[PDB]
Amino acid sequence: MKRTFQPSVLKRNRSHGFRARMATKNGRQVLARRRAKGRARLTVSK
Amino acid sequence: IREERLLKVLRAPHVSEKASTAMEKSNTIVLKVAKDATKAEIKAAVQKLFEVEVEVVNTLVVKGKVKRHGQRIGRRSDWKKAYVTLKEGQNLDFV
Amino acid sequence: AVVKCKPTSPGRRHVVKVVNPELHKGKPFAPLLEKNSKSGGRNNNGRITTRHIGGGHKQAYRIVDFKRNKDGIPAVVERLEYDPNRSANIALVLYKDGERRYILAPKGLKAGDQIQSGVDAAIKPGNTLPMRNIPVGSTVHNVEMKPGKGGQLARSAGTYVQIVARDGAYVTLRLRSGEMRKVEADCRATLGEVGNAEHMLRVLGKAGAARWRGVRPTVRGTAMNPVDHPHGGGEGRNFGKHPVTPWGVQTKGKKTRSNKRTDKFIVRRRS
RNA sequence: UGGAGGACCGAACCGACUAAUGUUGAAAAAUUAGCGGAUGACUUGUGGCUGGGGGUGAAAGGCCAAUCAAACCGGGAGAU
RNA sequence: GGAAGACCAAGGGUUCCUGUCCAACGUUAAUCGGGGCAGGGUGAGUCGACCCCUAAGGCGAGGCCGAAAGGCGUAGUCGAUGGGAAACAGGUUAAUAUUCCUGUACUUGGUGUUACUGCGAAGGGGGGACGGAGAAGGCUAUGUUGGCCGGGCGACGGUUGUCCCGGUUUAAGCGUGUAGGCUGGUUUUCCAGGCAAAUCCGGAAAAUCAAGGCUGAGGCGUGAUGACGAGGCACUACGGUGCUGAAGCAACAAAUGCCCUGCUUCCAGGAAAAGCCUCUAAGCAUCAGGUAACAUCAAAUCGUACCCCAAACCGACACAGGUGGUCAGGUAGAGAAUACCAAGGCGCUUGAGAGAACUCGGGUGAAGGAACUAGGCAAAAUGGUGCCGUAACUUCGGGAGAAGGCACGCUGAUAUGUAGGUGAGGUCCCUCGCGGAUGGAGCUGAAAUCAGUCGAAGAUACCAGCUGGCUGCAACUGUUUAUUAAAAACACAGCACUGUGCAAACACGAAAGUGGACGUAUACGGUGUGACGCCUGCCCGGUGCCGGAAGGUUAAUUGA
Ligand SMILES: [Mg+2]
Ligand SMILES: [Mg+2]
Ligand SMILES: [Mg+2]
Ligand SMILES: [Mg+2]
Ligand SMILES: [Mg+2]
Ligand SMILES: [Mg+2]
Ligand SMILES: [Mg+2]
Ligand SMILES: [Mg+2]
Ligand SMILES: [Mg+2]
Ligand SMILES: [Mg+2]
Ligand SMILES: [Mg+2]
Ligand SMILES: [Mg+2]
Ligand SMILES: [Mg+2]
Ligand SMILES: [Mg+2]
Ligand SMILES: [Mg+2]
Ligand SMILES: [Mg+2]
Ligand SMILES: [Mg+2]
Ligand SMILES: [Mg+2]
Ligand SMILES: [Mg+2]
Ligand SMILES: [Mg+2]
Ligand SMILES: [Mg+2]
Ligand SMILES: [Mg+2]
Ligand SMILES: [Mg+2]
Ligand SMILES: [Mg+2]
Ligand SMILES: [Mg+2]
Ligand SMILES: [Mg+2]
Ligand SMILES: [Mg+2]
Ligand SMILES: [Mg+2]
Ligand SMILES: [Mg+2]
Ligand SMILES: [Mg+2]
Ligand SMILES: [Mg+2]
Ligand SMILES: [Mg+2]
Ligand SMILES: [Mg+2]
Ligand SMILES: [Mg+2]
Ligand SMILES: [Mg+2]
Ligand SMILES: [Mg+2]
Ligand SMILES: [Mg+2]
Ligand SMILES: [Mg+2]
Ligand SMILES: [Mg+2]
Ligand SMILES: [Mg+2]
Ligand SMILES: [Mg+2]
Ligand SMILES: [Mg+2]
Ligand SMILES: [Mg+2]
Ligand SMILES: [Mg+2]
Ligand SMILES: [Mg+2]
Ligand SMILES: [Mg+2]
Ligand SMILES: [Mg+2]
Ligand SMILES: [Mg+2]
Ligand SMILES: [Mg+2]
Ligand SMILES: [Mg+2]
Ligand SMILES: [Mg+2]
Ligand SMILES: [Mg+2]
Ligand SMILES: [Mg+2]
Ligand SMILES: [Mg+2]
Ligand SMILES: [Mg+2]
Ligand SMILES: [Mg+2]
Ligand SMILES: [Mg+2]
Ligand SMILES: [Mg+2]
Ligand SMILES: [Mg+2]
Ligand SMILES: [Mg+2]
Ligand SMILES: [Mg+2]
Ligand SMILES: [Mg+2]
Ligand SMILES: [Mg+2]
Ligand SMILES: [Mg+2]
Ligand SMILES: [Mg+2]
Ligand SMILES: [Mg+2]
Ligand SMILES: [Mg+2]
Ligand SMILES: [Mg+2]
Ligand SMILES: [Mg+2]
Ligand SMILES: [Mg+2]
Ligand SMILES: [Mg+2]
Ligand SMILES: [Mg+2]
Ligand SMILES: [Mg+2]
Ligand SMILES: [Mg+2]
Ligand SMILES: [Mg+2]
Ligand SMILES: [Mg+2]
Ligand SMILES: [Mg+2]
Ligand SMILES: [Mg+2]
Ligand SMILES: [Mg+2]
Ligand SMILES: [Mg+2]
Ligand SMILES: [Mg+2]
Ligand SMILES: [Mg+2]
Ligand SMILES: [Mg+2]
Ligand SMILES: [Mg+2]
Ligand SMILES: [Mg+2]
Ligand SMILES: [Mg+2]
Ligand SMILES: [Mg+2]
Ligand SMILES: [Mg+2]
Ligand SMILES: [Mg+2]
Ligand SMILES: [Mg+2]
Ligand SMILES: [Mg+2]
Ligand SMILES: [Mg+2]
Ligand SMILES: [Mg+2]
Ligand SMILES: [Mg+2]
Ligand SMILES: [Mg+2]
Ligand SMILES: [Mg+2]
Ligand SMILES: [Mg+2]
Repeated sequence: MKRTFQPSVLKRNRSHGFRARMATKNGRQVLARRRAKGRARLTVSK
Repeated sequence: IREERLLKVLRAPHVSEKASTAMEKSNTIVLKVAKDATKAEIKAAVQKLFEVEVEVVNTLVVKGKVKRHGQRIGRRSDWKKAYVTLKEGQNLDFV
Repeated sequence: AVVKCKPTSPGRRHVVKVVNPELHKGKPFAPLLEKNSKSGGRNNNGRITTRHIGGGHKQAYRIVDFKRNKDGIPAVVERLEYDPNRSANIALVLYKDGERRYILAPKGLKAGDQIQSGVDAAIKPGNTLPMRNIPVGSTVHNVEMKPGKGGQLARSAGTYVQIVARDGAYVTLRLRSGEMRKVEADCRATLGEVGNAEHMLRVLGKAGAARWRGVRPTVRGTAMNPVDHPHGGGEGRNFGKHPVTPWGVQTKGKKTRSNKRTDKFIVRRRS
């Protein structure tokens, strides 16, 4: 039936995109944790 | 425009059946150009370097394919293609 | 014209609608209009601070003049309009000099009526003036509580205030709620009453109607679970407690008025 | 003459009343045959808002990512 | 086949097209593929994004607030799902085309000339600019028949005829100004209301004229001696290439598309802002700048393949599920239901036999007809259109499609096709036209009645109510336990209590602030009851709430 993931790009990027993280203290802490674990990509970007 | 930029625009002739077709029938040549060059600069650069008259330059961007080498997934680089219209006037040849 | 409907469908049965034939059919006066957005009864935290609001038809804010401060310049009533923003009707009036303003439409008002505001104005309904110049005992609406602020009291349809006392700087009013309140005599008021007093007669007849008016359903507390309300579940139909608001404060008789500022003004409570 | 309605019959559309099949399914809630609304308290697209001692609830403790009488992830933590 | 077709948006990201290969992948083989490897493929001033403008909402200099982080918000600045300039037909690729080519156009800017000239904004005013329902008149897409043109006399009786098949296509633009809708016009004087200014808007006063302006589908003309065009003639690697090219009209029906953001009506009273038009302030005056015609240049960048009712998106799979917008052929039909077909796409990626029990999905049944069973569960039956007929009870609307019954095919006549619908030719009129009247050829075309005829059966299929009687509860339409409960639960219109005087109670926030509301006691919140009709009796001892301050009692504080 209608499942849980109905994808949208504009949605995806406003919610989790780079800039969206950088907006806030918490977000920059996420990006800190990721850079510390050494991910391939931090956020969802194209 | 500066000439120094110009000589950096045009990478290579594009060779294929479509290419040959337009070159023969419509009097048009096909170029791989630097990803960032524009219709202005390509008009300039052909008119300058091959010294022949350009009518108009149409362009497109080719997304490189995705390949596998030994299980590894690589991505062929993008690039820009330019259809370059010459007026019926000039005749450009292969010696 | 208050009229019942022939019941051609169960919904239509109890409907009483109030048809004022004198109202303007066709668009309002545009330069006097504003944009208005419905809030869903939600504050700047997006929470619902006031339940039971939302949906409703779209409305445009008519800019109504409550200060009536354009003075000593006659104005005549062009037409009566329906205001979705309030109970009462309104009037589109034309001051001699070429300005138009909306006002609250008082009783006895109809197209063609000369009115005016200022200290000097004649006493007839739809005229405004500071209240020390008003005959004691007279009936008025659109009353200010502070000089120059604009009207606040008795803006609803059919409402009005009776002026029962003049003493020094303070006139005493009998408010529509039945409560005697002092207001400084320098506050302008407007003669007569608010019209469309039959507003209160009209019956909706069907839930849908209330839902057009921007009113969403109301869940009886004692229907909910004990977690959601103090009134709480029970087995079948069970009450057991004294009635309270959802936040636990006692309702049905508890006085919640507390101000010590405004006290010196209030003579006596309504009863 | 006129064209009111949470009006009527009825497809798309919305829904889920019964029956059977399915129950290591074609499907982690469906199918087939019938059933209710279908100009409205309707339905649906795109975007936004409300965040867990909270939301939201035409109120079933329902709903918040197939997890809800207090979500999820990391920590206290090798809780006991 | 209102899709299992065609086109998009989303989402995917090369799956597109060619060659080549068959291990793995594909529920079997696979020489095939959406699999592997290599190559090719996406061409824009006018289609989108960008860009200009704002909605909700977000961020937010100063600012207010807050232990810190931070919260709120002003000027701003972002944010489309909305408003903002302009391109069409044909031809072409193995794969793009409104982009390439042929033709024919269009818009906005820059410079230039020339003629004329009061131009200037973040300010002013208009415009942009807005609901539901309804009605029906004008049309067009489109279709059917006829004329026309090309071909056909046909595997079997009959077919040179009232016979058969196929075609009968043509756009934006530009000129024209029609069915319709809206609105009096023009000139002069005054007024300061439009935050300052105004010659513009609004207001007042005369003067004068009756047609004036605005809007507008479609038609007609051009576009077009052009294109497309059944086919035929040449060559062909048999895949195609080249040449040539008939007719290309008329009547009728007709949208849910357009006129129409219109018109009529209702109440629940129906976005904002910029481009756009005009008024002027600071200003600048032979400069500048504006208006028109011709010339001239520019129009950047990004998306463009393919899939989108799905084997490519969301479901772990090539998954019987889920996904918004657009187009809408024929005969029958009220119809976008249904049945059969067209354009077009498919045969659902294991078959081959056999023809047991049993299970699934169906079809049929003697005699009986609920005797079954928790229960007529399921099945059967009803089923359409017109006409006739219809009860208790009723809130006078209903109940009611109550119930029940009758005709229903074909052929002929009334009429070689009627009533209607459309309306040619002609004649007359004209303020001469896309005009008016007359006019009735052609074309279309119900319904009925009478006479005949076939069958067991004519609403022959698909399609398409089971009905009636008594009673519980709930007034009613709605809403609900996504995934065992749709109800008698919830809501409900209404009723009552009570709170609240506006800096409202209340609610969210340590606070600022916000909602309540740009509302104001005919308002707003809370609780209960739940249409309508009849009514709502007793009790203040208990808990609660409201009023009272006399006494008795009592906290910090002060310290005899
Ligand atoms: Mg070009
Ligand atoms: Mg491009
Ligand atoms: Mg690379
Ligand atoms: Mg806000
Ligand atoms: Mg309320
Ligand atoms: Mg309101
Ligand atoms: Mg209520
Ligand atoms: Mg309950
Ligand atoms: Mg809760
Ligand atoms: Mg409690
Ligand atoms: Mg209960
Ligand atoms: Mg009980
Ligand atoms: Mg849905
Ligand atoms: Mg549901
Ligand atoms: Mg079904
Ligand atoms: Mg149905
Ligand atoms: Mg019904
Ligand atoms: Mg129905
Ligand atoms: Mg909506
Ligand atoms: Mg709900
Ligand atoms: Mg869940
Ligand atoms: Mg919790
Ligand atoms: Mg808890
Ligand atoms: Mg510990
Ligand atoms: Mg342990
Ligand atoms: Mg221990
Ligand atoms: Mg069908
Ligand atoms: Mg979507
Ligand atoms: Mg894409
Ligand atoms: Mg691949
Ligand atoms: Mg392929
Ligand atoms: Mg291949
Ligand atoms: Mg295999
Ligand atoms: Mg095999
Ligand atoms: Mg093999
Ligand atoms: Mg492949
Ligand atoms: Mg465009
Ligand atoms: Mg804003
Ligand atoms: Mg700051
Ligand atoms: Mg902020
Ligand atoms: Mg912006
Ligand atoms: Mg954007
Ligand atoms: Mg858009
Ligand atoms: Mg746009
Ligand atoms: Mg293609
Ligand atoms: Mg403006
Ligand atoms: Mg609009
Ligand atoms: Mg209207
Ligand atoms: Mg036609
Ligand atoms: Mg012949
Ligand atoms: Mg006209
Ligand atoms: Mg040909
Ligand atoms: Mg439609
Ligand atoms: Mg439509
Ligand atoms: Mg393309
Ligand atoms: Mg395409
Ligand atoms: Mg779909
Ligand atoms: Mg499809
Ligand atoms: Mg899939
Ligand atoms: Mg398959
Ligand atoms: Mg599928
Ligand atoms: Mg759907
Ligand atoms: Mg059809
Ligand atoms: Mg028909
Ligand atoms: Mg078929
Ligand atoms: Mg076929
Ligand atoms: Mg297909
Ligand atoms: Mg069987
Ligand atoms: Mg049977
Ligand atoms: Mg039998
Ligand atoms: Mg029998
Ligand atoms: Mg019997
Ligand atoms: Mg037995
Ligand atoms: Mg029995
Ligand atoms: Mg049954
Ligand atoms: Mg049956
Ligand atoms: Mg009955
Ligand atoms: Mg005949
Ligand atoms: Mg005939
Ligand atoms: Mg006739
Ligand atoms: Mg006639
Ligand atoms: Mg017989
Ligand atoms: Mg018979
Ligand atoms: Mg009983
Ligand atoms: Mg009910
Ligand atoms: Mg009752
Ligand atoms: Mg119901
Ligand atoms: Mg359930
Ligand atoms: Mg159920
Ligand atoms: Mg507080
Ligand atoms: Mg406060
Ligand atoms: Mg507000
Ligand atoms: Mg109240
Ligand atoms: Mg109840
Ligand atoms: Mg007591
Ligand atoms: Mg007592
Ligand atoms: Mg007390």
